[PDB]
Amino acid sequence: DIQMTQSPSSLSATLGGKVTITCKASQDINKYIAWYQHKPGKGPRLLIHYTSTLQPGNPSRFSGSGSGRDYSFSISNLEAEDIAIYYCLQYDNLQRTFGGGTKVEIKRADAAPTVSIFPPSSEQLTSGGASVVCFLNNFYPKDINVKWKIDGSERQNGVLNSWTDQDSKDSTYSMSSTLTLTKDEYERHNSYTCEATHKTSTSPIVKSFNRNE
Amino acid sequence: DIQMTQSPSSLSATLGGKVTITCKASQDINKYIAWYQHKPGKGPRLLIHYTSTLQPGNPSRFSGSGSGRDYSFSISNLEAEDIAIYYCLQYDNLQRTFGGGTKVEIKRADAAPTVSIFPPSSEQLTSGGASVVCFLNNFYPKDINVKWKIDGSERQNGVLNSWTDQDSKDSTYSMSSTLTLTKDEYERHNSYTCEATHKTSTSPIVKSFNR
Amino acid sequence: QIQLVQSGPELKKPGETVKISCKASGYTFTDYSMYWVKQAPGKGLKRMGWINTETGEPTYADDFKGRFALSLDTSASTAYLHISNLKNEDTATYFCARGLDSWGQGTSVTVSSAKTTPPSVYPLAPGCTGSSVTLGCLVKGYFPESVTVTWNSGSLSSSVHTFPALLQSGLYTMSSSVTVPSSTWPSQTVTCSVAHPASSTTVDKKLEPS
Amino acid sequence: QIQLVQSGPELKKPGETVKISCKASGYTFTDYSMYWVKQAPGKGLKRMGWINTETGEPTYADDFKGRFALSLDTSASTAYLHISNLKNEDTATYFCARGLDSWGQGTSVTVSSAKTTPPSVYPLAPGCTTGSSVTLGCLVKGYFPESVTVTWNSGSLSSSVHTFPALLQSGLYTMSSSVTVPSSTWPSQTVTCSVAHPASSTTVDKKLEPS
Amino acid sequence: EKNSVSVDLPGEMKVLVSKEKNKDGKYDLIATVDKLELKGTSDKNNGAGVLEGVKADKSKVKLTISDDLGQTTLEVFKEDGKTLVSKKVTSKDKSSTEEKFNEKGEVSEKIITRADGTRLEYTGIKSDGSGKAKEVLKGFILEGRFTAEKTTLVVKEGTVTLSKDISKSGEVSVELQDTDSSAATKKTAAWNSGTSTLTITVNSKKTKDLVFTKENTITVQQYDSNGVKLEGSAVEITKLDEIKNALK
Amino acid sequence: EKNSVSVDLPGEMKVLVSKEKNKDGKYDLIATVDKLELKGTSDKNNGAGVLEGVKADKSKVKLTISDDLGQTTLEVFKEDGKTLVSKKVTSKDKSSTEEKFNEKGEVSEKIITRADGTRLEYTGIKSDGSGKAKEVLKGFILEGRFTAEKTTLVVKEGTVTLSKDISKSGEVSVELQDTDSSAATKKTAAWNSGTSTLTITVNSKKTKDLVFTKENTITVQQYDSNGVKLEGSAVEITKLDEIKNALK
Repeated sequence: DIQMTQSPSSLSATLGGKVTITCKASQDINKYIAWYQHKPGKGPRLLIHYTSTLQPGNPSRFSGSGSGRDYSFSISNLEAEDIAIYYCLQYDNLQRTFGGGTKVEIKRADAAPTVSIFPPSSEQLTSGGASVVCFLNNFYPKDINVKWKIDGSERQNGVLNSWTDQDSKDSTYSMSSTLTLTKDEYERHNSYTCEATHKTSTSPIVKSFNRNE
Repeated sequence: DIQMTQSPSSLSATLGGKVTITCKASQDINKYIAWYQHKPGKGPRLLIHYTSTLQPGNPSRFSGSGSGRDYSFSISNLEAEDIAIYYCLQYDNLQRTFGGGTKVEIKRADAAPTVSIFPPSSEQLTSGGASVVCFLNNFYPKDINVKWKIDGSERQNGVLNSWTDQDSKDSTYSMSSTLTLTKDEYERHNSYTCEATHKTSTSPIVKSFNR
Repeated sequence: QIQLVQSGPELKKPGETVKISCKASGYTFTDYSMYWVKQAPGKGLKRMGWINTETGEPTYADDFKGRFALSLDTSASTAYLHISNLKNEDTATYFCARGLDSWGQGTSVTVSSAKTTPPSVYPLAPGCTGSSVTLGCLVKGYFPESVTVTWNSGSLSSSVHTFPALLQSGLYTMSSSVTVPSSTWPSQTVTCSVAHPASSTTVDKKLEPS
Repeated sequence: QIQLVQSGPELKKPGETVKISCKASGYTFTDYSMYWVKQAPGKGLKRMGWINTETGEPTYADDFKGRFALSLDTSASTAYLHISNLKNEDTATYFCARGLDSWGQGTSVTVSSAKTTPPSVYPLAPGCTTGSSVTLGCLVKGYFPESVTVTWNSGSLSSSVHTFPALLQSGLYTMSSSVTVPSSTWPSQTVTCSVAHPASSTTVDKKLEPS
Repeated sequence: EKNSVSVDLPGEMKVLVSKEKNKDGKYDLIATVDKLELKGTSDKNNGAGVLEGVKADKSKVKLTISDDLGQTTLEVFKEDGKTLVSKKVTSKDKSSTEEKFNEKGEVSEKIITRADGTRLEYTGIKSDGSGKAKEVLKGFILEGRFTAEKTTLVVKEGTVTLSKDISKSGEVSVELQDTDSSAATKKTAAWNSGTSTLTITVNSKKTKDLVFTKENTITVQQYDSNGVKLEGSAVEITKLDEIKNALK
Repeated sequence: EKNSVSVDLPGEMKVLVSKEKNKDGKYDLIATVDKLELKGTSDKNNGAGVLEGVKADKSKVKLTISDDLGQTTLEVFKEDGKTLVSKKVTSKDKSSTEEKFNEKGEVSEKIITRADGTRLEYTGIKSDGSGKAKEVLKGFILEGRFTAEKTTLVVKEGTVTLSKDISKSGEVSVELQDTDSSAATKKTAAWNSGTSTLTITVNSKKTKDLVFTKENTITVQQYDSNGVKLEGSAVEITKLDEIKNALK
């Protein structure tokens, strides 16, 4: 099967810019390349076919060029809703093959997280569990570190850190940090802290509570 | 096996700046993560181990942080020689697994190509083949279009376009474009043109010769 | 219009079989081969195979011999993907496609030994106030994966964050955020409605102050 | 000091078997398991398996069953990777590793029905205007397997050189190489490209003739 | 008479060669063209020599016969005997080139007749070496243009344009263009120069092969329903309408 | 005396309780502690009550016995009878807390003796509840510090530090640090809270398991050459320098 080498694997660009993705075939494919946008929880969507034809239903900000083995696709005037994985497809052969994809992310100005800490609920506590939760909302860039401290001591295991996908509007990320204990462990300590270290400061934003109330 | 999610898969950054790669494990790995630099045709090179420890032989521009499942690796003061694919590795389990890797590239100022055209050599013709070559040297960004014309008409198939990897010195790229003909075909036409389309100019850089 | 509509999400145990359907409408079924494409996290899109809609003859990609079969109900314009001896590696989204312009919506397959399990839903309220107040629901100990947290019946969606699930001791935990003006809560009521289709459960949880 | 030194590049036809050796030095061999890793185009680094250097017991990954065998010569501090029924998927660079800090240099394996073939070397000289610099080159055409070295004036010219990755055309490789030098050097003096092809034990030289 | 030995020529005409040297030491030649009698003398005795005649309208006719007896060059000059009106070169292989000349010795029109009877007609020729072109095939005519570099014949059907290129060296290549933006209906095609076949595809699916033969014919063959294999047999295009219907 | 019944007490002390209620209704009690006899009265006859008396240095001693006989408190005041010098509380499991007081009566030293004879000695107490800590185990002593939140004992060897934490609740956790930058030689470890085991690894390879037992003992067990699996049997550490041995 024809190999389709798609570059780059990931793109980060500011709103209003032109990004370009390339796809190099292992032989001449006779302008039979199409480009698809793939968004979470959907079938891929055709943008470009036969190298440079724009499929109805799509803006002329999407383009494509190339011949032989070498092809490119561009998004001009990049918008926040262009976040997606993009794929090239060759269909010169019945054995159609895809490029490896390009994840297109939006580069925006840096933003500090809004942090919130939540003690375990009464109802969770009734049932033997104790989850402490910190929400880190609407920050950029994606990179962040959360460290949990119990009575001042680092707890490194048992932490569930889940990041949102990039926001289709404001291009921020949000993250939830959950420390789940047993009720009995929770009741061995008083102080519970989540410390958030981000590129927006050399000092961590710290949120904390005591079971002492 | 424990899965390691590495992000981003690619990055492009200006020199002197700081870049950060993340690695998320599918379970707690007890800070048993290490980071490798991998240049083509050389063996992987350990930079960081036990999350944050710098291996001797390496600059302190390399650093790492994290615990549990969530880790990062960073390069401060980005240099042009840092171009490589970087990988996280978990070794909490005997079944060690790697992240998918991050290609690190240098973002730099746009540069137009120097384009040169070469007719087939005497010796190639005497053997009965005829290859025409255009060199597109020292441009940025990497994306460039080469168009061949014979007697003014586009020839799209049978063209070999090969890009260098990014220069570790000026962060530029070069590309060779080769059109392979028979001597017979070559001597059926008079004009041979290679057109270079780069964002540096709206007009193509054109190189052309008449047999 | 032309649509390809695929059958709903599946959970299976190792060694079992699954049969995914793709129903085509709006065109003469026999005019186009049907392609099947596998999408796993960590891979992109890889062609598993295609089938000649007129002859019924399948052609399989190299990695998909043995356990996979393509078949047809031509009169019902329906193409089928079958996978026997299911393995963990078969956890993926699978898509059917015809031509360049038609894709199914994907069929999620999860292969696992874990059993279907309804979530416990816990409230995330502030302990005992600026401009805005952030609340949440912690959704813990469930399987299989998909759950939809609906806040105030979709009235509040602008300010909602869905945090993807993470497996811990064989069961999933996910969370959801919402931010409202500090004046509207606890003054007015906000509730999370957590739907877990696989367990036929919808649990509503009202966020009480403390 | 501590080294893993692997066997050289390998060419095999589909169906055949290959054996990669990994020779360790500078520590007690039986104090570390040996890991084998596959580097495939675009597929990062993948664990194939590891072997207990004391017991000889191998543990393979799922994707490396049947046609994969890890073996040892403990007395000779050597580990072996044996792959059978070679397929195109097996074309890749193979690495041995121990601990976190020791990697072999890689062993490239090519599975292909092509036969070893030496390169024709043709000059790229400007057709009959010179500026302050002149860009010259050599076309290295019709060789197999892919590995070659293009050296300009015995390394005197290395700084303004671009090496263009090879491509397949007609079942054989073509690569090219460029050099740029001031008008004062050429054609005043001489510039020669030297091309080696290890698989065919060949070296071949070409002088850049003017006009 | 049997004083002359006669010999058939390219075209359909027989030139009589005086069996002996004439009274002045040379071979006398007579030929019959356009009901005219042409006469000349040559050092050759095979039928190779220049003959002349004058017409009723005081055109000068001149028949240069090649040494090999493989090519006739027939020229029409006006009264002066210098200003050329037309020139036809006819080879024994049934090939030909006819040119009509203008003042300043400029070609105004040109007809290439191939051996097989098919023709290429160049008209309205300009200084830039450009103008109108037409290809007369067996059954139908193609219309297009030419440049110094190539002749392009064009068949249009809806938003589709099919261009058949003939290089100055005589090489045939074919392109299809379609301005249609929709995948479902856009006609696209790839040209195989080795097999002289344009394969049309729609929405990733092969629909037909148009083969441009060395005998200057165009054939069409459809693919099966899924476009995996050609079906039935190739069919010759007899008429223009057939080409257009292949682009629909 | 066939008139007072001895009951044994925590700390192996024994109190005689009068058979008969005294003239004011309260049982009279007698004990001899450190050979110093003490007497008191209580309205209980099970042994429970206060007994008091003086020592050779005029020191006031008071032995409060729990209602349930589950605990003895021995308190030493100055001759005044007011200012507290020391207090020892001894449980029936032989566990004992011993405290010395200062000017304000703030705690200046504390000894927690576990049932098994192992002890925690807190001294050098700052007024934020930090200070010096020592853990007396069977065979050896550990030295470190404490805070209001946890007691930390430390064992060092080369660039390696083992820190053993005991929480307020009594929970043990252990950490390892090593400032060594070389992967070849750096000691690293993970703590398994479920099995109370610290696994040490060097250059990706497991070397040993230290188990911190409920008997307040430490065991060591080596891994095989390749760090796949424990070999032999665990051995209990009888000496400090053996812990240090394990950090090389």
